[PDB]
Amino acid sequence: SHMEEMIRSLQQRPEPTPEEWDLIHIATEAHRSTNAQGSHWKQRRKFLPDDIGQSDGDKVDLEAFSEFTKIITPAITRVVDFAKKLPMFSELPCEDQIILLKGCCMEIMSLRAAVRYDPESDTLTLSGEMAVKREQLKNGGLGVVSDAIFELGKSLSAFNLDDTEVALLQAVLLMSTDRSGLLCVDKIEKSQEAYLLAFEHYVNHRKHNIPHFWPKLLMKVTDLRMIGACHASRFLHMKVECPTELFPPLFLEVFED
Ligand SMILES: CC(C)c1cc(Oc2c(Cl)cc(-n3nc(N)c(=O)[nH]c3=O)cc2Cl)n[nH]c1=O
Repeated sequence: SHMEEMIRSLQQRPEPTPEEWDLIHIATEAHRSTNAQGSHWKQRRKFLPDDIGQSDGDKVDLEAFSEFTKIITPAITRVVDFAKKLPMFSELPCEDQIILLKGCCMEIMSLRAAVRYDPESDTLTLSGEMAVKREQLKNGGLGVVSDAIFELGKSLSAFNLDDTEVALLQAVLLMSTDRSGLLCVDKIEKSQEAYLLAFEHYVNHRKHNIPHFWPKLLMKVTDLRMIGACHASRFLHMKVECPTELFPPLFLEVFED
């Protein structure tokens, strides 16, 4: 950290262009509208009871699993609905839309839960409705991914992210070419770079009193990708241990193969 304050004073921190403010407002309203309770979630959230996810070495609590899979079909649907509201997504072929959602769905869901972290109760709130402790989400299926989402939630309290920063982060996660099978690779790659640049410029506009904010927020993309990859491993475990009848059709569609 030699000459850090001057180097910081010397960086170019451009605001968003008129064309970038189009993406930002559209994305922000796509997020807000598909995060319905997002205004009033803290005021009217039901805590999942203390007996539900309580206490071999890695068996799933089916009562807790059942409570999560009851709400998950709307949760997945909120993500699909978010993607549909972005212009560069809806134009894509059907096979690409599927691949992009299969890749990012848990990444987005986890981000949304983590921004609803409450330091007071040590709880995440899921889909604006269901407040859960770490132990409950762990034993209900997620295992170590529970610990990872909570650790992300705690670390994002400092970042004071608004609806726009969350929205653009979701858009960056959605428009990744890291998945196999995509036809329209260039149109997606070009869309991501447009969101990334718009996002950096909005972060410049916000002026957080936090050193290296933008690099630090980019490290959270890696955290979310690790959540997504690790969840794929847990979903196999869930499919082995939990009865099939507890998996909704949309849940199976998004996370199999
Ligand atoms: C245990 C297992 C069945 C499981 C649980 C699980 O829990 C969550 C759920 Cl049901 C929903 C969200 N979520 N989704 C949104 N679209 C949203 O706006 N807000 C939000 O909180 C997040 C999480 Cl972590 N996710 N995947 C899983 O496989």
